Amino acid sequence: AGSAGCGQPLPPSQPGGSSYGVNFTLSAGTQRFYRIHIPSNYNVNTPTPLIFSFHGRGKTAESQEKLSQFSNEDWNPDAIAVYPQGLNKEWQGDPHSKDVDDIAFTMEMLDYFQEKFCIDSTRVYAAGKSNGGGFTNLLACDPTASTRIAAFAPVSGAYYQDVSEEACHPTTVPIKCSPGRPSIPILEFHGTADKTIPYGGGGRRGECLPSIPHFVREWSKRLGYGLHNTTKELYDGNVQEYQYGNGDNRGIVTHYRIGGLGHDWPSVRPNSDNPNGTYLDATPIIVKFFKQWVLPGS
Ligand SMILES: *[C@@H]1O[C@H](CO)[C@@H](O)[C@H](O)[C@H]1NC(C)=O
Ligand SMILES: *[C@@H]1O[C@H](CO)[C@@H](O)[C@H](O)[C@H]1NC(C)=O
Repeated sequence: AGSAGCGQPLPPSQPGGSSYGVNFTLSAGTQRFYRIHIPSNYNVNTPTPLIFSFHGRGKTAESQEKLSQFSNEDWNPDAIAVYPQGLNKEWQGDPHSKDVDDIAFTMEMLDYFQEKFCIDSTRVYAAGKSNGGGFTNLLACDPTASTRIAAFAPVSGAYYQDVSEEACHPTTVPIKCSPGRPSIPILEFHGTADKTIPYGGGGRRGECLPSIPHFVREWSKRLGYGLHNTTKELYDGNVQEYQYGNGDNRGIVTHYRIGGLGHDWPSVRPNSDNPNGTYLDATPIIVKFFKQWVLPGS
């Protein structure tokens, strides 16, 4: 479904250029910032997909664009890419983020993009690294945002639960989540050697992180009746791909476990996270995943 902005010309200092930085003031008055990349094939009459990519704690929109490579037209030819900036270089959900409504920021950003661009409102996506992956999950866990965003790709996400380290049991801790629709697509990447946001979860900064299998299981549990899974060994079995599904919706929840990888956006080439490279590039996999899943009618 093409948005109201269809037919409108691009903002006049923006068509396939370097990303552009924009100040944007929310209804209630906080001035926020994002960088936006317009695909070189953008047409003002063609409903266009949109990807939000949320940076890690202490990082920036600009650094996240370099890391996540969603402005790379070889990997993402079709979608607008938006890199929002977190206040204090962090996002809602972090133990340090207080009374910052980043969900409202995201929702008002989306409303803006629908107004000014030809957005396909059935193909709006969210991805993020770490704090930004946690925030991606919060979007999926929000009754409203989960009905407006088609699919979600947290990378090494930090799914902080408000439970003390002493009481933290990472394989069973409740994960606070209220999706507004069934069949939410989730793609999660995580390194087994992550020391920052551990694969096995546990106490962190006064709060509690779930184990990543626990996270994955809790999402898949929602697919409910007909639930099945497969495992595949990839890259000579250094990577495991787990897919959950039901009545022929195979992989609606997918997890890549990357053996030996740290707290890193997966890339074959060096990136700002990881100087060595790993077995695979997450971003093409994420783009393909987004393409698999649209927001269903109603
Ligand atoms: C955004 O706002 C700040 C002041 O709040 C200003 O310093 C900055 O240059 C502005 N940037 C753009 C792209 O408008
Ligand atoms: C990169 O490779 C070196 C060995 O050359 C290793 O010591 C280091 O832990 C690696 N770093 C990461 C982030 O994987």
